[PDB]
Amino acid sequence: AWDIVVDNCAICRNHIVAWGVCNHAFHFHCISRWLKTRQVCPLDNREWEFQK
Amino acid sequence: YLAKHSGRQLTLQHHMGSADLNATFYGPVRKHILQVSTFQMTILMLFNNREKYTFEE
Amino acid sequence: QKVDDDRKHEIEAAIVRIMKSRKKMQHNVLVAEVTQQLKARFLPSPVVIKKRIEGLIEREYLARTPEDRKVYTYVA
Repeated sequence: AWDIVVDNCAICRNHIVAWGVCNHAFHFHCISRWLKTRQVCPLDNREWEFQK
Repeated sequence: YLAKHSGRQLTLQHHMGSADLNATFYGPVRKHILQVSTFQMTILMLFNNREKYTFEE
Repeated sequence: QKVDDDRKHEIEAAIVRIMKSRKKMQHNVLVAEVTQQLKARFLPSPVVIKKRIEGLIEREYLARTPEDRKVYTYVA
């Protein structure tokens, strides 16, 4: 389990260890919505491509 | 460490907790560490603790 | 099946980007490019290949082109 507060993940309105690409504890829908404009995730300063 | 590093994915497997405990038996009627899972070790220890075992225990 | 479905979006992202960079090709060429792009990742059926390309707009990343029944254009 990751201590990232699963009650609120991101701005997705779909509710929420697991290792991704940005380590921002965001849902799949939220990551896709964020990537709709900029592919760079402003949470880890690294390129994000999502996983799982 | 987990509390200090919030949001870090540094943790062990809860369903695969590795442990090597020396269970105490009734003896002959030698002793070695038995590899058991975290969830399945309680019943094994209870069975190896005494001679009488039951489902309710 | 779940892994293939998850990787379908990643495979179709490149096809959508190529279509957006091109925006001019044959109706079947767009489907063929999507099928070839996903051929390296897995072995999807032609219906699955078409569905992966068509679902790019539904991925909340870009849009589609309703003018052409097969050719899809991605706004972003």
